[PDB]
Amino acid sequence: AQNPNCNIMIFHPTKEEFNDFDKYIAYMESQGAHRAGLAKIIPPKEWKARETYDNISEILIATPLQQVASGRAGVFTQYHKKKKAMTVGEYRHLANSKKYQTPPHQNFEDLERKYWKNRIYNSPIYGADISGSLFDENTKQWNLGHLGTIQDLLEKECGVVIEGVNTPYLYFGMWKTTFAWHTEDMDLYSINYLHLGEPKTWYVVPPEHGQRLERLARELFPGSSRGCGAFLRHKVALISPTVLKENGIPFNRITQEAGEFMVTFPYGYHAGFNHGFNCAEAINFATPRWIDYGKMASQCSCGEARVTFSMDAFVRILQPERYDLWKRGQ
Ligand SMILES: CS(=O)(=O)NCCNc1cc(C(=O)O)ccn1
Ligand SMILES: [Cl-]
Ligand code: NI
Ligand SMILES: [Zn+2]
Repeated sequence: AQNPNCNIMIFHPTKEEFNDFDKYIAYMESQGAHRAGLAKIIPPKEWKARETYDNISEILIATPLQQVASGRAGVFTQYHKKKKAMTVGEYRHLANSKKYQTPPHQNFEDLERKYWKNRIYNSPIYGADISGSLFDENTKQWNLGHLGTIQDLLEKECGVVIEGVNTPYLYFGMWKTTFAWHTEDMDLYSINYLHLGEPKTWYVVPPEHGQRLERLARELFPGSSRGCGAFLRHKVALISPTVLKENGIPFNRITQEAGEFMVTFPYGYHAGFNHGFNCAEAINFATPRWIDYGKMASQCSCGEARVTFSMDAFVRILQPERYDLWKRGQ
């Protein structure tokens, strides 16, 4: 068995290996990459996403989200308070202001310690989930706006056409902005490209151990767990690496830098934070191996988790017994 300890693997494809996206995902899995839940891909030196980032300041962040924490330093939830619209140029200036800028630090480990010590005492503002793309249309390799669609994958594997579209999203971050513990909708894959700026640190639980994280979360967030049997799908709960280690939860960590891709695999729980002003682009995708995960994925039906129009058909076709109850939740 490849990668039996479930370590995060790092890949360096050549320019020729970077041509066929599906083929390279399958290659990574043949080496055991999916057992970690997350892999890093460093593009060949000949590749570029676009020519420059000098002309992005007029993009609008229509609803910046202030991430307000409750709890204790290592076990907390966050809620999102909507703020007035601002451009990317205005957001970058805000991220770099004395109130929000990254503190002095010696290395990524020092900054990680500062994050877990001090995150709850501040409320950073995240420009998350903006529909759009920063890839140049002439970039033909690993262009997140030109991947095969999940709807076409389901049709190819199972035989019928479904409605729906999926397109990429942009995330403009600042110091301490946080993504909570979650798997993707319907336990899909995701791919994330860090276009510009300061790093993004990731934590991940191997898919084979995801239930261990779920059990700990129910113990640590007892009211939330009573309200919804899949409450991690609300994307609001944080648990620190120290607390995970105290409870014996298997996990790994890695820092992503500008110019690097991260792929999350089906049922790979992940969480993390931004080091400073940055911009990432992300999209969900599927492969033939995803189908059995989609068939078994848990659902939030309590009302909290977001309406995503494309998920309707995935539940309808893969989980017909659950569809009626799930639909009432939407
Ligand atoms: C911000 S959230 O906690 O309300 N929703 C999190 C949505 N999922 C994500 C977000 C990131 C990211 O921010 O880079 C990376 C991977 N998965
Ligand atoms: Cl700090
Ligand atoms: Ni995610
Ligand atoms: Zn729920």
